Amino acid sequence: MSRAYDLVVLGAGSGGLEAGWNAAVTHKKKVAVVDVQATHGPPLFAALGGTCVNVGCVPKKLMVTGAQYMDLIRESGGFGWEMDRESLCPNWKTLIAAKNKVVNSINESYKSMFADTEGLSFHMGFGALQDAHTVVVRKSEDPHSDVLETLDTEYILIATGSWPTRLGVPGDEFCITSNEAFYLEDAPKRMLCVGGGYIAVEFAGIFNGYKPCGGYVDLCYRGDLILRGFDTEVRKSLTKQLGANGIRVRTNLNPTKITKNEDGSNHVHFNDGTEEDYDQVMLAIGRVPRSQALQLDKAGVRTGKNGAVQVDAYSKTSVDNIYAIGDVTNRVMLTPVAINEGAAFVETVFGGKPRATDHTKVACAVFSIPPIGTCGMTEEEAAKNYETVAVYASSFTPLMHNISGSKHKEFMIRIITNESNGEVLGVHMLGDSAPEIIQSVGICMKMGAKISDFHSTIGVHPTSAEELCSMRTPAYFYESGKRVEKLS
Amino acid sequence: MSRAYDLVVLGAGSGGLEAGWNAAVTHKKKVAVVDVQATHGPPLFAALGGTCVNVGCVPKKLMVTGAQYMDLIRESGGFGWEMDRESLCPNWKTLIAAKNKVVNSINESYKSMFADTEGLSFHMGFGALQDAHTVVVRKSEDPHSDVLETLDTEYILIATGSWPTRLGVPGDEFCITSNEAFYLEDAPKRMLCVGGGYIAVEFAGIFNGYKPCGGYVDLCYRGDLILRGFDTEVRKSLTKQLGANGIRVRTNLNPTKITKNEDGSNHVHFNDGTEEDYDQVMLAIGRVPRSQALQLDKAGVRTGKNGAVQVDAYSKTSVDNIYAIGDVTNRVMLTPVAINEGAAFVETVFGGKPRATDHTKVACAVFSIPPIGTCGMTEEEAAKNYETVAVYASSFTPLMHNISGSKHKEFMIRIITNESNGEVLGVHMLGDSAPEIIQSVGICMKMGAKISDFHSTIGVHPTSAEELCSMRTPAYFYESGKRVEKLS
Ligand SMILES: Cc1cc2nc3c(=O)[nH]c(=O)nc-3n(C[C@H](O)[C@H](O)[C@H](O)COP(=O)(O)OP(=O)(O)OC[C@H]3O[C@@H](n4cnc5c(N)ncnc54)[C@H](O)[C@@H]3O)c2cc1C
Ligand SMILES: Cc1cc2nc3c(=O)[nH]c(=O)nc-3n(C[C@H](O)[C@H](O)[C@H](O)COP(=O)(O)OP(=O)(O)OC[C@H]3O[C@@H](n4cnc5c(N)ncnc54)[C@H](O)[C@@H]3O)c2cc1C
Ligand SMILES: NC(=O)C1=CN([C@@H]2O[C@H](COP(=O)(O)OP(=O)(O)OC[C@H]3O[C@@H](n4cnc5c(N)ncnc54)[C@H](OP(=O)(O)O)[C@@H]3O)[C@@H](O)[C@H]2O)C=CC1
Ligand SMILES: NC(=O)C1=CN([C@@H]2O[C@H](COP(=O)(O)OP(=O)(O)OC[C@H]3O[C@@H](n4cnc5c(N)ncnc54)[C@H](OP(=O)(O)O)[C@@H]3O)[C@@H](O)[C@H]2O)C=CC1
Ligand SMILES: CC(=O)OC[C@H]1O[C@@H](S)[C@H](OC(C)=O)[C@@H](OC(C)=O)[C@@H]1OC(C)=O
Ligand SMILES: CC(=O)OC[C@H]1O[C@@H](S)[C@H](OC(C)=O)[C@@H](OC(C)=O)[C@@H]1OC(C)=O
Ligand SMILES: [Au+]
Ligand SMILES: [Au+]
Ligand SMILES: [Cl-]
Ligand SMILES: [Cl-]
Repeated sequence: MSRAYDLVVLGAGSGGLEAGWNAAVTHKKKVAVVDVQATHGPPLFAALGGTCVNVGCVPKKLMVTGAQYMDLIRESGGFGWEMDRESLCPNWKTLIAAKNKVVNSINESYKSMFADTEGLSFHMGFGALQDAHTVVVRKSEDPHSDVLETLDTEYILIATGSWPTRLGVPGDEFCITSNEAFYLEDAPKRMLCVGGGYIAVEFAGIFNGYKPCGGYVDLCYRGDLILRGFDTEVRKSLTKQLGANGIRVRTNLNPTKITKNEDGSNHVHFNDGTEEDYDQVMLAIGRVPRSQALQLDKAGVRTGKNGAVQVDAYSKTSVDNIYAIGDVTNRVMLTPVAINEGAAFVETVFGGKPRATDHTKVACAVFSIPPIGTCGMTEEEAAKNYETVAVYASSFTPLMHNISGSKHKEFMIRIITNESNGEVLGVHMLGDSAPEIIQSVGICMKMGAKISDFHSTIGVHPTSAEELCSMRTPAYFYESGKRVEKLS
Repeated sequence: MSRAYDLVVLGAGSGGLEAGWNAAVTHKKKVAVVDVQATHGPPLFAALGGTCVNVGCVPKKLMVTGAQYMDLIRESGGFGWEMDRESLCPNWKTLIAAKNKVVNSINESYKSMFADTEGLSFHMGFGALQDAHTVVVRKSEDPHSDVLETLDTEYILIATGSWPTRLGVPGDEFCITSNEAFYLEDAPKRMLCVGGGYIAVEFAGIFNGYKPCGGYVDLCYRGDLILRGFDTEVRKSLTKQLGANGIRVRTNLNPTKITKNEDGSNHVHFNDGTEEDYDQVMLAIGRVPRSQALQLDKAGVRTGKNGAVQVDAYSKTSVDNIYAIGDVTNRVMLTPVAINEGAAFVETVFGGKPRATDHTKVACAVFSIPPIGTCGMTEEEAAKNYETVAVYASSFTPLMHNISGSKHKEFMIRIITNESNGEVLGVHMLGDSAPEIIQSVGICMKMGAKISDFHSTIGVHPTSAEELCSMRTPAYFYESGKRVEKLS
């Protein structure tokens, strides 16, 4: 035994890298980190850093911040900020230009992390399994390419994450995804986002901000309400608010056929049976784990829900030394989760003392033109398996939007409790500054929190978050199944 | 006894009104709410609403929001928002114009409250005490003027709040205050705010945003560091950042003589001995309780430190039926505190079950050009009477300012724990979205929270608040009163 490296991690993921680093620094165990490429890039999108660092949270938040200005610039007019708002649109190129330079820069600190750190080592290629202790490195995903390295390790961590799901439709390959969206030469005039998940709604916002003068953004979705799995009142108020911001939402609609045109712009055949014309078309269908190529089969690693890696709560797979974290497992697909998954794994096997990642009560956010922030349970799901549930609601129009002209920017809070307990089971927020608020909310919730905590804390009185403490009288109840304002 | 009015409240304060409204609605007791005037007013500044509804938190924040846009307009350019950069300045008039129409509107919904609510009654004039059950109403503060109404009550509540503290100096009456600041006909070019308190810093920001082209805002302060009583590191970083935003701060400097000029502009004599010219000069020296005029002497209400009303923990005074809340008591000068104070008082006497306002660990905020949010103890005060105390720090440049060209806008978090306990005793924050964050933080600290509770909560990962859960290693220790790193 006594193998070449202690850990081979497939993928320099938000969690991959977190795992690798900690093992090599806090434990000195030699780590080899495999990944596809040096810096973020259009040929093969996800690089050293993660589907989050390179083509996710970083460039996303940047672009959403850029798109936010559009509203903000119009808004300041009411604040006596007079300027020529005559048909003023943004320059897409200068944004990506300055985006690339910031991401590129991040990949530069990463390279220079490996140079500085010992135990750690970056290996560029496409990693695959040979068996229990051998990781092969090839120059193509194609398993008949050149063998580049062959790494002999104690433990294997799989953090290859997730990938855009296409839809089985003629013309599919004319559609761009979250990946390609980022590196578009030019801003789309006629824009069609396709889907109802995070990426759909968030990107809907961006292109809407960065539409060239006169452009539009339609949003289509298979079902009747966007963002399945959110406070069904938050979902509605956002769909309305996207409207008021210029994004034409479209429920119970799906394309079936796509064909390219004379000037290159894309033509679309819909469910209702219409034909429309769009420069671009993006698909936010979802994300399948990236495990097709890994040959888990040849090492006996459990592959189920379209390739999701079977793991236990300590991230251990069907073999006792190979592990997987983040999107490839397909439980909770977020950056700070895989980060936690990676640190848990580090402490579990190298840290001596085990620890399991707590998936219950994780606060997350949606970065749409008005941002959403939830933590915990929906009404639907709390009344599902809880006996008596109270629902508190409160929706107010921030004092600044009377002047700004955006009287449609209703900020919204929803709290879901256990009537038997007082226990806060879910909190849902829509409006500006929500993703910040919710983060501390989830500190209270994973701590175990009761509404009799929430309201009995003195406020910070010119803010939005202070309205959490103003909720005593419930809006209505859910009695073992059905809404009611019950008695006896 | 069967006295006419159950409760007379002197002053429709944020707390006064709250207490008034509560008694009348939840307990149906007849309440009469005396106050000076109808809507927010440039002759007698406060009104039906409170010193923060009328000449505080509302008009303040609107203006701060307005001033904020200056940065945001410059910043957007780096996001491809090309415009007429050409030294365009704000229009002060259209701001106050929209400000009044928004405040003025709030008082219109207040008059309509009184018309609609039963037991409640607004009485206009300057209130005073005759004895323990008799409130007199005069048309002037002058106790020699006309007797307007004489009100017979079971209970009296003093909620007259606070007033600008002037400085005993020649030229004093040439200065404007927080009150007069709001109604200035025109935007000041040559601006001097005086002092280093909440008001000073926040208003420094506003005029700095709302300076005409070429204008400058100087800040002077008696001592050597602004904002006595905040995390001594936060204070520094803010004093720096104000510099970067264009406000020339000045320490150990104090005016001595002010004289009015030929063109109207005001001339100033300083401590260092210089002479400088300013269009305006604001004094943020503080706020003494407004109890001089009340005639407590007659009714036997205890009057001590600058007239502040002596009260017990249940807000009760020297007499068994006269109460005082808010800024007049001088315990904790905030809107949501007096609200809580009033709310508790209502329960204390009319609500049957007494209850005391919890002054320990109240989160508050400062609405400066970068906003501050703190809750709990300073660095110095924990090491004062706590055995062994840890300090965690973290200062990061939010990912967006790499593009916005505001590389000076450092976000800051400081957590202060009880090393023995692990208990979070104080959290301090500087940066955009701070005040929103801090609010829920304070829900954690009246709940009792540990740094273990903090970091072990999963994050919301593109945000600023999530860096609360990124703090495991202390920066340095305070062992029984000294900056230290270990025990031996
Ligand atoms: C557009 C977008 C925006 C997002 N925004 C947010 C957000 O704001 N907040 C948030 O919390 N989450 C966000 N996420 C989710 C987040 O990106 C993921 O949940 C998280 O990054 C998963 O990380 P991971 O540890 O599984 O590995 P990943 O971060 O997904 O990285 C996987 C790595 O493995 C590499 N790899 C793939 N195949 C191989 C192989 N053949 N051999 C070697 N290496 C390989 C890839 O190149 C990549 O570098 C976003 C996702 C997307 C797509
Ligand atoms: C510029 C400024 C900005 C502020 N911003 C904030 C903020 O952002 N957030 C925050 O939490 N706090 C803020 N405050 C503090 C806040 O104003 C107070 O803490 C709070 O409003 C005090 O309320 P109160 O209950 O004591 O009564 P007040 O709100 O002070 O109301 C007192 C009322 O009594 C009336 N009155 C006075 N004398 C008499 C008498 N002769 N007879 C009858 N009536 C009388 C007055 O007209 C007034 O309407 C700010 C204060 C100022 C000055
Ligand atoms: N925290 C953050 O800010 C972000 C996190 N992420 C993470 O990455 C993941 C990326 O997945 P994402 O692409 O956003 O989508 P999701 O996984 O959120 O869901 C897919 C959406 O598209 C709809 N859909 C699915 N299949 C089809 C189809 N064949 N035809 C039409 N519509 C279909 C689904 O409808 P239905 O309800 O019927 O299934 C659903 O509403 C997210 O789930 C999240 O975990 C991504 C972006 C931002
Ligand atoms: N929550 C919010 O957003 C706001 C809350 N408020 C509340 O209302 C109160 C208003 O008081 P504020 O005016 O802001 O200031 P403060 O009452 O907080 O303190 C006064 C400041 O001015 C300095 N000072 C005092 N006297 C003199 C003098 N004679 N000459 C020169 N300098 C002097 C003091 O220095 P030193 O430190 O040496 O004593 C101190 O820095 C605050 O205490 C706060 O509770 C006010 C505004 C906003
Ligand atoms: C009449 C009306 O619609 O309310 C508008 C605002 O009035 C002021 S008193 C407060 O402003 C702020 C920013 O705190 C807040 O009031 C409360 C309810 O405390 C309301 O805003 C908010 C946070 O709801
Ligand atoms: C070394 C550096 O300063 O930047 C690294 C950034 O990497 C990305 S992964 C994160 O971005 C964001 C905005 O969440 C955040 O990472 C962490 C530390 O969680 C850092 O951003 C920042 C400063 O917050
Ligand atoms: Au991220
Ligand atoms: Au207020
Ligand atoms: Cl990341
Ligand atoms: Cl208020």
